[PDB]
Amino acid sequence: AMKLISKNKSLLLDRSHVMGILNVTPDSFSDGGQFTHLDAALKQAEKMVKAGVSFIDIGGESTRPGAPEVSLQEELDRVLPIIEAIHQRFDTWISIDTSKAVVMEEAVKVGADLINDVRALQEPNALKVAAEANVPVCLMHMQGQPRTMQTNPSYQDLFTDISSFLSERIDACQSVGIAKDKLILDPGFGFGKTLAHNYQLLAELERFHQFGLPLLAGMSRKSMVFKLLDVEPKMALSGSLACATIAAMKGAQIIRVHDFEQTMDIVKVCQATLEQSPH
Amino acid sequence: AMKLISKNKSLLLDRSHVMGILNVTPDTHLDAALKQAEKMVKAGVSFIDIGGESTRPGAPEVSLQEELDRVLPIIEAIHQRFDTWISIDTSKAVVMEEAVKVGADLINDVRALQEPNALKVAAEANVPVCLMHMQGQPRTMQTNPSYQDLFTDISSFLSERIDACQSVGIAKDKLILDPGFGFGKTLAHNYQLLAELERFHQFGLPLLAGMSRKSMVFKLLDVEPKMALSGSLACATIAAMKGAQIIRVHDFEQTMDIVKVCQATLEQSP
Repeated sequence: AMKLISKNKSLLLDRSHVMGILNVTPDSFSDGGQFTHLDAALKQAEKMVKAGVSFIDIGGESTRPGAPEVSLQEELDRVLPIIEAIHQRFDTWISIDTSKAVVMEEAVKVGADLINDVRALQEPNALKVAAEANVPVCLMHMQGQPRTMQTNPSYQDLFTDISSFLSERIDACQSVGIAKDKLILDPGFGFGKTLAHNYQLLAELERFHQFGLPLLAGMSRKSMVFKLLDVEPKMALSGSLACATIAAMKGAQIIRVHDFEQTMDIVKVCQATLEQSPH
Repeated sequence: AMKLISKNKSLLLDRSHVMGILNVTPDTHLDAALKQAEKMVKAGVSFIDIGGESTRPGAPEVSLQEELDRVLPIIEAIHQRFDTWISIDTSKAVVMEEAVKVGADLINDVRALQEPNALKVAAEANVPVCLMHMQGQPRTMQTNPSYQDLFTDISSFLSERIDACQSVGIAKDKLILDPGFGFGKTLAHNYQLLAELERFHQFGLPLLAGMSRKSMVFKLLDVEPKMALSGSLACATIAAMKGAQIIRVHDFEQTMDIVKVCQATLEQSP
């Protein structure tokens, strides 16, 4: 089984690890960095640590659609104090969820261990900053148009576009000194895909181990769950747990979720099943 | 994909169907049980399983009259209001007979019709029957003592039961196989059974998987059975991905969501 290394920290990926989403959007009575904002984040982080979460994914994207805008400084004011406080208190890995080179750079400086980038280090300066940061990076593939199977166009060709993407990104990473063992692959559930396409990606998720990188599956509360079930994203827990269970049975090494206490239970069930499975 | 027939009723087992466990023991009032049954119907549950004596190990032993008084009123009230299949969870021939008379559509028998008069009553009832295999002693693999031989005992049991059923006029297409999660198995044995559950389709019967809130979940997680929802949903998901046609559960609303997700994933497996 692969070992993931971030400077002095190491994680053996011999099982599915849970990454808990800690969004640090303040409530409507708080500002980033204020006492109540940091307290609320730290209490959530402590619950994640107690539950056995392996990564805390800190993201400064606004989840408040009624807030008009968020300045870069405000985003830094919301992520940097929380990262600093967690880093000083817990050994748990911290992920910074960003595509912005400036946020990557500043976040690693105060203790982030991993960069989770839905733009796969393609923003200006992001590749250079990730190389200097010397931490692992999750690269997400954001497919453009769907591409059907020639032999049965009811289904997708899941591999042509990501193969080209990955070979180019691994080459780019190598060119700035980021070795392939620092990379994690997120195949990119969501982002405009149909329900069929998303569930085909899940159905075939184990085939993505062929690229030789650990897999991150992020399905939690996404439209592939709540539109299938015709519910609001807040009613989507059970469906999200089923997606997490199927991904864990297919060996996804990192499962990125909102509902981390419940997901810790399902990866334990999956690991017990895998331990009693033949080969 | 098989078709299950109970007299006038029919179900096509081309996907995972949910059977909801209806609580009618003090382990409660009649209108609460009917309201729970109505919630099951609205959620899309295919079978309502009614039992007046629990089959959990260590459960109280219930008199015959008490078992009848627990199940007959709720079966009648559901049958009057809904077309949903009712299962009677019993090993007693007298309960089987009286339950079908007031509306039960399926017999779920942990003792696989081995109790006195059960086989003849099931035949006269002319309804499908879930037969559970209850292995009394583990059997390890002859070449690997760390793992179980999952098939020798159930194969011998099923051939005997299928032949006994045929002798009283119960055809194979009436039979459902429950491989018997729980019932004193170790954690390893229970999870190997789950890990290999798709191998049990070889016997040509629809499978019933019932793992909900059992010790294989709450003792694995080291939690109280009341905290076993998420783990039970994972078990249900694994069983549904392995094609179990009937999944028997307490948390029926959540399990309908997981079987929908499983069905969508199975539909996209090219």
